[PDB]
Amino acid sequence: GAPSLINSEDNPAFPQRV
Repeated sequence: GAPSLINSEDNPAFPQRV
């Protein structure tokens, strides 16, 4: 849910951190 190096939201387009 927040822009990040860590894509722990598993967004398929833009890396987003949970």
